[PDB]
Amino acid sequence: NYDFLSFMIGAAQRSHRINRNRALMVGDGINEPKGWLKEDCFPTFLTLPVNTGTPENPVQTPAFLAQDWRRFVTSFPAEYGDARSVMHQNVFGYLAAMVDANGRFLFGDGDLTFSPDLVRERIRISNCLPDPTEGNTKGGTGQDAFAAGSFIAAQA
Amino acid sequence: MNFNVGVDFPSFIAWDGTTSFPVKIDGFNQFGFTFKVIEELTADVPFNIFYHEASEADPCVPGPAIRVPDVPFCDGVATADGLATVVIPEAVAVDSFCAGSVPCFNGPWISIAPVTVNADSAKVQVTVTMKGATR
Amino acid sequence: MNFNVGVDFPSFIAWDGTTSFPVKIDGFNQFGFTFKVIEELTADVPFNIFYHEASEADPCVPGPAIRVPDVPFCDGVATADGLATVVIPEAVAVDSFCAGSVPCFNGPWISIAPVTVNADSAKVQVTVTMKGATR
Amino acid sequence: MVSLDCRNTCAPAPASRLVQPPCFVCR
Amino acid sequence: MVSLDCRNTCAPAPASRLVQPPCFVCR
Repeated sequence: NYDFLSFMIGAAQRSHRINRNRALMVGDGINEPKGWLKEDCFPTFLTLPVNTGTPENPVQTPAFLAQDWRRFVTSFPAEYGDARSVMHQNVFGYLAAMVDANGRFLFGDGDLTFSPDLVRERIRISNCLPDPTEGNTKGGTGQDAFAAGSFIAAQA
Repeated sequence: MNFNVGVDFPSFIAWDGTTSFPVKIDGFNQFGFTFKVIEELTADVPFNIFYHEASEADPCVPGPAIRVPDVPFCDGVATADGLATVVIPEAVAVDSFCAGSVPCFNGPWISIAPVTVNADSAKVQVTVTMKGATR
Repeated sequence: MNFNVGVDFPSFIAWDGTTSFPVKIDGFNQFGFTFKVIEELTADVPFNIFYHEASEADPCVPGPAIRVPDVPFCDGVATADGLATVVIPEAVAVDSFCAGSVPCFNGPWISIAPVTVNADSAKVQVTVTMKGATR
Repeated sequence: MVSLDCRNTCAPAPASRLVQPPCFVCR
Repeated sequence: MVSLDCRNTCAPAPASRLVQPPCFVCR
């Protein structure tokens, strides 16, 4: 009493879309379309480290800070049309929960409903991209630091 | 009148007679092989076709050699061991050339070498021709 | 898919770094060179373009080398001595290639050799690619 | 005379030239 | 050969896996 043939057609189409989306982003060119993040042709920036220890002992551990994001976003040329950024939801959550010395936020300072819906027109969030935090297990207070060379976000 | 064919169809040495050179086929979407003789042969010389993955330590250096697998066509038998091979017969004269190719790409680098190194093997030359680019 | 490009656009070696090989172009109506550097250079290496013609003893063997003349273009000036030459610049990286071709045919054979055979000349490879078959 | 056409590299950047972003401005 | 079908559990989570939230970002 159910249309199993139509269900299978829909399932096959859904699988095709899901695989195509992973391709064009990470696929290699041997049997799948080559993705931009795998080709790695876009110029890259490298976040500055931090000496978390003492001046007498330079530790130079990796770190990520809000003004690094600000510099990255403001460094894009204005000639190249209208830019849009792509990133991961965990990264957005990490970015939106930073606080200054007085304990108040510094992104969406006075908003009680800050959410990706507000900035949807400049920032695109998809969970298929690499996640530097690895399920909120790195970068926080008391946790192991980030891993050098990790992907954070791309703009183009 | 004349054209700069080297801009659209670059070619690279693959086997100069004493050494094998990896060739990067990643930047081009099609390729082929060209075999030529420089002196009369005495025994059939079989060649092995390989492909290399990217090296672990440096992405711009090829890794270890891996041997290409076979792909049967519509109707036909697969190789005895399932791998690809090429054989240059005796009848080939010094004034002619032979061409071949592989149906599938696999790794980004490609290579070729004789099964054995001897007097007969050193008399052959191999070159790889690329088609239009994609970058 | 990928094709048997060697059937239509064959390539032959011309300078493997130690020896030059005359290449017959009579059967094809276009051609062009292709330079590749296998290791970093130390100084500019200039190349000379020669051409041969059928020998008297055997109509299928090239004769002595003759230096190709120059044909000025409408927006340039002739060379100092009026003969063609090729210069590979110092800035060429190990991971790049160059391509250039002569404007005229002259004889049915051709070859390319360096001005001086030294340690820098061994760092280059030259290949010739045909295009179009008249037979 | 011959004019040589050459392409940047076989790879877009065999070793990608990543660069540190411009340093901090001031206090 | 038989293919078994099994529900995740009679209750959605008899002991609900209430979990701590991700730790707050550094200062």
